[PDB]
Amino acid sequence: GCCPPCARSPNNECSEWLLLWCYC
Repeated sequence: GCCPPCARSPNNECSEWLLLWCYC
């Protein structure tokens, strides 16, 4: 479902792969 707030963390570039975890 909707990934935990990961992309809001500038230190955590997870936003790259996070798109597979969530898009909502």
